[PDB]
Amino acid sequence: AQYEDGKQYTTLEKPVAGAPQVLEFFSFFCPHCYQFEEVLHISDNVKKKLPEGVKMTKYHVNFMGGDLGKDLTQAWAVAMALGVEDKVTVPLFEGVQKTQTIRSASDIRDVFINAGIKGEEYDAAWNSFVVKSLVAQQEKAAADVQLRGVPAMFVNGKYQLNPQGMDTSNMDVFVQQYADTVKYLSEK
Repeated sequence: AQYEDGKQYTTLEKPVAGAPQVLEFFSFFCPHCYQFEEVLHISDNVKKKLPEGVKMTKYHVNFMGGDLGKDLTQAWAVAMALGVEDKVTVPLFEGVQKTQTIRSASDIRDVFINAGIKGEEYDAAWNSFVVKSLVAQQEKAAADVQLRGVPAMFVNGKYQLNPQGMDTSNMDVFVQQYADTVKYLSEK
C-alpha cells in the first residue's frame, strides 16, 4: 500500500478508548518541537487538511527539563484555560531554547505578562483547581499512550505518526506528507 503500518505511522497494540481525535504532545525543551512549531508549523498545516468537526488537542509533557519542565506543563495548563496558547507558544520556545532566559517559574510568568495577560489573572489561573485538573489531563493522556518521546501525534488513540519514515530533503514536502498522513489516519 502507499500508507503502511510501520512506515508513516505505527499502531498502538494497546489502543486508547475515548482519546482526543488528534492529539499532539510536545515540550518547550524539545528541539524538534521547536522546529515543528516555528519552522514547520505542523499543527496548523494538519488542521488545514483535517475534515472539520475534528477537534485538535495539544499537550505538554513533564519528562524533559526536570523541575522547569513540570512548571511548563502547569503554565501550558494556564495557557489552555485562558485561551492564550497563540500568544505564548513562541516566546516560551524562544525563552527556553533560543535566548535561555527562562530558568524559573517567575521567568515563565514574565512571558505571559509581556504577552499581556494580567498578573492577577495569571496567578489566579496558576493556582486554580481548574488548572490542576488540566495538568492531570495532560499527564493522564501521556500515561495512557506509553509516551517516552516528543514530538508525538496520535490519531483516535489508535495511530501514532512516524515522521522518521518520511522524506526530509524538503521541509514543505515533509509537512504535506505529515499532514496528509494525519488525514488518511483520520479517515481510517
